Amino acid sequence: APTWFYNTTNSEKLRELQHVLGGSAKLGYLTAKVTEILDVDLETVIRAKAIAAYRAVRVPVIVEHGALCIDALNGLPGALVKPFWESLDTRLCEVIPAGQRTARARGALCYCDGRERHVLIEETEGEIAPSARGTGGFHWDPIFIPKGQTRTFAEMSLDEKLSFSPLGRLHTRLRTELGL
Amino acid sequence: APTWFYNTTNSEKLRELQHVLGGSAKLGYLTAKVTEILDVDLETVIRAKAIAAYRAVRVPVIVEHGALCIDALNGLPGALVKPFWESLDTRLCEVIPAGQRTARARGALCYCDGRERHVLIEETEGEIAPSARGTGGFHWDPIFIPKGQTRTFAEMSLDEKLSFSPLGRLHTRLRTELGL
Amino acid sequence: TTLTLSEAAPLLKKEFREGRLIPFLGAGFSKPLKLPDGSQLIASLAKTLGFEPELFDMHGRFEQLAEFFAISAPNRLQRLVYEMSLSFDSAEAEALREKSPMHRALAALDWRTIYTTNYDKHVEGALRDAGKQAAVLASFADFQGPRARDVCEVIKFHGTLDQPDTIVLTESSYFQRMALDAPPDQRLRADLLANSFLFIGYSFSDTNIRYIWYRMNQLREQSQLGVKHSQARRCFFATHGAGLVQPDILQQWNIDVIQLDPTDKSASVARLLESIA
Amino acid sequence: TTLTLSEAAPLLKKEFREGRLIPFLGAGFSKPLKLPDGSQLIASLAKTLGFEPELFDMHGRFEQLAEFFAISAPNRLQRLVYEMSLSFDSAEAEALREKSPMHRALAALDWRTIYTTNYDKHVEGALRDAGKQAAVLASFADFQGPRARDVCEVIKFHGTLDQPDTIVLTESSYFQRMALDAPPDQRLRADLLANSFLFIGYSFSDTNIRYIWYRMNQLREQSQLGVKHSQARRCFFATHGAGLVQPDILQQWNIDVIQLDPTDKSASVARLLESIA
Amino acid sequence: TTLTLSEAAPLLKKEFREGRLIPFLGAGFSKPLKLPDGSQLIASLAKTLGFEPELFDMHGRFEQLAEFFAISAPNRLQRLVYEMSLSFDSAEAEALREKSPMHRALAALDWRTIYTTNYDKHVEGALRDAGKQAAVLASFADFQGPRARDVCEVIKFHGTLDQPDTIVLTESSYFQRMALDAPPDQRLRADLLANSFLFIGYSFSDTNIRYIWYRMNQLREQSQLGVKHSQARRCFFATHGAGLVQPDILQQWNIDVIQLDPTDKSASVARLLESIA
Amino acid sequence: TTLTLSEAAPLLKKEFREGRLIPFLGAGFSKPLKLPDGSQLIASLAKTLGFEPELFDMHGRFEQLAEFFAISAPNRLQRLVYEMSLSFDSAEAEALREKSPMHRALAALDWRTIYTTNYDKHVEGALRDAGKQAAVLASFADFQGPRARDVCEVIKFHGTLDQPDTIVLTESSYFQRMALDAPPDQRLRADLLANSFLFIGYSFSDTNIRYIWYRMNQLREQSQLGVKHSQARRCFFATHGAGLVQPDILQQWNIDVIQLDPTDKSASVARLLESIA
Repeated sequence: APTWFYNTTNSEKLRELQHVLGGSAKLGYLTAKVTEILDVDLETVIRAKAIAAYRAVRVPVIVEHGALCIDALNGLPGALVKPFWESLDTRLCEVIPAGQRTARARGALCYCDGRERHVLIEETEGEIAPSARGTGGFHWDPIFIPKGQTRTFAEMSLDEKLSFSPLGRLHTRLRTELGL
Repeated sequence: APTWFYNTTNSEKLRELQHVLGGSAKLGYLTAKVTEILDVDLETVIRAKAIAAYRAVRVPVIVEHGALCIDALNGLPGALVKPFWESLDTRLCEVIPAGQRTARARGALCYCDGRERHVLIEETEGEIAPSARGTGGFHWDPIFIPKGQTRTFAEMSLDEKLSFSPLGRLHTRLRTELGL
Repeated sequence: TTLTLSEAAPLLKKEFREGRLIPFLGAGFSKPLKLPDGSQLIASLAKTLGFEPELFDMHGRFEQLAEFFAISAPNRLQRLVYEMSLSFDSAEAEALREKSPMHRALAALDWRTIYTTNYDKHVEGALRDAGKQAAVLASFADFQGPRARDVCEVIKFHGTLDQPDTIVLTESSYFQRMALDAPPDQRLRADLLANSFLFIGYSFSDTNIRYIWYRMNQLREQSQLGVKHSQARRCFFATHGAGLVQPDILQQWNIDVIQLDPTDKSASVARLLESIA
Repeated sequence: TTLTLSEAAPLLKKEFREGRLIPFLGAGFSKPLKLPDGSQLIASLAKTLGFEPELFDMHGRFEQLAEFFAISAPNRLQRLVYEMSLSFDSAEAEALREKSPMHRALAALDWRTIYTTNYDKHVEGALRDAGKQAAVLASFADFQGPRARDVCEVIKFHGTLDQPDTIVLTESSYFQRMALDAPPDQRLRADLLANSFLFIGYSFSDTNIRYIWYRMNQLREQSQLGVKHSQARRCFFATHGAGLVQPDILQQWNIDVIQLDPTDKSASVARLLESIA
Repeated sequence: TTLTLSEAAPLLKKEFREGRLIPFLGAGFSKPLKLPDGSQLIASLAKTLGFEPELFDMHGRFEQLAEFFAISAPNRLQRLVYEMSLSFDSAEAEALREKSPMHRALAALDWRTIYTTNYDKHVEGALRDAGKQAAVLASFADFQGPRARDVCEVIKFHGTLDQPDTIVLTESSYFQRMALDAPPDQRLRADLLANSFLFIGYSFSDTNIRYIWYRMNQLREQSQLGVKHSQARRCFFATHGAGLVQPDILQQWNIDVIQLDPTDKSASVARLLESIA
Repeated sequence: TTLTLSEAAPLLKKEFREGRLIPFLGAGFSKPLKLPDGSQLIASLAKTLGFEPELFDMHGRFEQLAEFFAISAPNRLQRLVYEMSLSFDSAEAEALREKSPMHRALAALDWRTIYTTNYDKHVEGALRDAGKQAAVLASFADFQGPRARDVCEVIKFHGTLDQPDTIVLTESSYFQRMALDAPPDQRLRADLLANSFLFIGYSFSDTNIRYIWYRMNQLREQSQLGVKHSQARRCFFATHGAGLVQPDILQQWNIDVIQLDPTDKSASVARLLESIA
């Protein structure tokens, strides 16, 4: 039986997790729907999802949230990854000016056993792509190019993305802290 | 004693209301803090504030919400007026391209006696200003110019703004429907 | 302070071999049957009174909104019991009850007494699907009727839909069942002297089963007030999310919490009932 | 089905001239005194057990979290009653009680009996500020003591902070007060036969005062079971938000709801108590 | 047969470097905090029983008058513990405790165990003002709780005001603590085997600390009844007026008397605690 | 809560007819014999140590000043016991004992056991003056010796002057008699199981007989800890000034206070002992 339960609702975030931490016998998987807080700060949102998800499942839970901060939009989208994706799918590479393209992709995990919350945050500095390129990703992976490469996240494979994406360094840190 | 109670938290929205409907003996004023729903659609947000504000005060309540839909941002901020104002005060006139400036300012009232909700929506078509001009308004009134004028909302007086602003036509409709 | 599936399985088996285990089934036991909520049913009946369905739900809890029908429009309360009987006991709910592993694992055991708090017929109908006989006990006329000793007695603790005057659904009816004077309550007063209980399908925030959990413990302590204090049989409560504070409270009410696997709700309850066999 | 301020003022005045009006004061009556929540106090005591304060509040209601201290760390429950006595009865709370118009309008009337459910001393201390004498009644030794007939008797229905073993704050203590066997409960059984009650400072979602509202109505109907049914004195409940369904439920529990002005909470309660004079 | 300040300073320093010095603090240690007497508090509570305050003090000692409240009016004894908690632990007593040189010189040393016989919190609160951690030990639940080895353990020998059932204030409670069966007494039985004690803030006419001084000596002699008699570590008692007969009695109870300067009481105690550093 | 002479006379007579009344005689019983104080005797012995007699009395109580002789000048403590034996048992004290109505009324009754705490021989010598036989019991060798069943056994609870190593007069000897391990203490442990006690000649501020009064009550309650609580025989304490608070404390120690006439001390004690006959 598991000890920690990862709660997610996106079907592609689950497939990338189980590529990395799928073999661990002590990680379970739940799909409870919790009410998402909307805020620009990633530290605020991931710390509030852990209370909202522990109330739903009442087991030691692990939650996840992402962020995309664009200098042209002064930090937007930010943690408001939901209301922009329901309005600008990949047309968000058009609404920002073509002179300054730099941005950071950010991710955050928070695990809560009921007594205390612990937040893990990674970050990748990159720059937004001129047009949507690629299929293999989720939410902005066709329009984000990390620093150093010429290639987006969705143009990469799954092993190549998790060596650059923020959610790849978090899942290695989550293995060693929780002993998964 | 009043029959309808207007719930607001902004201190300048209250001063403009009482300039118009201040003499009515059957309108009270409450400042209960309710949890704001975040969504792009104005019809969704104002219909959800009326449930959230009736639970707080349990009297026949009137709520209010505004919107600013920019064509360049594809209907953004829309009804997300809180997370953009906490990030782009009036620098939002910079982050959109200088070729296409058109936008609509929208407002919505919803009164709920406990049995049924009624939504009133007005709208003003305008275009965003190149720089922030004026002091007399709230949230985007220095950077919004209506169609026909050369002058922003915050450059206008209070009587001039309420003959152009969406919240001015709503308060005249609210008087005749509720008999205030 | 929480048992797992494998830890609680020899504890439940020891109580069952000597015939001292009684299931106490809640609303979560009828969850795989895809029944309507009842709060959805009472909201759609409020359209005739001028309410929007999301607005009528705002004005109180479900038993409080049924209190409003009991005093202001009594023909709509009888309409509510009518269309729960068409919905909770429909032919579609029977077909899901045939294939439900929770209801099959319940009926595979030779119980003597089963308690349930939900109004539908699917606790007895699980026993009829296994070829076993069941006796419904809800009113005084049910206890007076004759039956054999082999038959499992299913006591409807909050009434049955075929006897609509036994239904405990109004808020005032919940308050007057706290005195424990109904015929299902008087049967519970004698069964707590000898038996251990297996509570399945409740939440910790119910506030009605919490009073019953308190009051059972008080009646055990009152039954040994003059004699020396002897150790009672331990009761059990199967949960999918146990939490961190609530299992410690339940220990002092003679109830051990069993953590079931929360990934599949219906399968983990079925593995619990099959480990008793 | 809701009275206003001017409609309920001759109804309350008629009950007061013949000495049959008893206030029943809740936690909302001590709202202008700026007291700590108690749920904030119990969360900060949970830091020594390894809880974050927002995480300890998640695991249940306030009386359920106090149940957890009563059985797992009993020295922290006595710490909670200790630092409520330093906070609820501080010198800063007395200074706000001097200038509070609610407490001045309460003490301007010659009451015979005042009921309250909050633990602090500010119901009696309002009477001492007006130069009047008050008698605190919480335990059996308080009722046995002598006093004059002129003195208003203030019955602490859930205990007093200067007698810490009378405090009703644990969840199990709330459940055993539902049997109505405490000395404040036995005094309530005789006062409902002759008096009308004015409930001030409660919410409709309390679920403890709702049982008391039910049980008072049941004891009035039980007291006239063999004689012809006569009309009882009507009780009252002052509210700032009455809602739309809950005042109709309270009508059948012999309680009329008074809608007060919700713009200023403390002023509208003070205008109610001054209209009785 | 009486040490001075400079003579006792290398004797106390040698016991402190090897961690075998335990302070045993009395009521005179809380003298600069300007607390109420308690005998004044119990006399003003006797006005409700018909006593003048100077007349109620005539009928016995303070623990004997508290015996009278424990058996004839038990709600006034709980009132006494209530208003000592408001007075001894007030915000005005904390502000004097910030600037008291006795409490600063006590907290400047890394003690392992501090004993005190007074009910207030100002021995631990002196350690919290210096940024150090303290663990209050009064009841069985306090000893059972976890703590680090760096934390100084402050044992409340006669109870704490936040745990009112641990208070030793009634005369019958003083008599049953002479058997040494309380959890602070059992901790004292093991600490006298290894440590030397520094008694500060007592008088020679106390008759309760004199029994403790006798009984500690008897337990040291009983612990070496079969082995050869070895020399024990010497205990100490700091006084401002030593007298002429009483220091010779204390020599046979393994206690040396330290004469402090009687011109300023609080300064001479502070010079004693700073000479240990 | 205080008996008079005529009210306590049938209560004492009922205990005496069935042989269950034991006198417990104090220092006030030897008051008409005009004996020296002992505190006057110890002050005059301090002249050889350089003390003025009024100055040596200042430094502590009488048992504390005798502690000083026991450790600093042991030949003066034996001198004190020597010249008390010449003074307390002189021929002038015997002649007053012949004509004392207290000692005649004591010896006119056929007692079985008489306890006394004073060192002189005038309790037995009263019985020898009436032609009755008495057996002095102070040491282990006294209990081992043979005697008849008709003889009244006079137990010297604090020793006798003819056996100087049995004298309880040093403060350390009073503290080690609180453990109740002496042969007079072991006899008291069995006599409190069956008898009622008549305490004559003590004050309320003695603090040694108060521990005995407490400890007798604790040994009665401990002797019925597993069986049902039965009512014990009531003890008695004859006083000339009872006060107002102290008789209520003594009620809970199974002792009723008898108010005697304070105009003549010796006559009112004699009327008490003659009403038993």
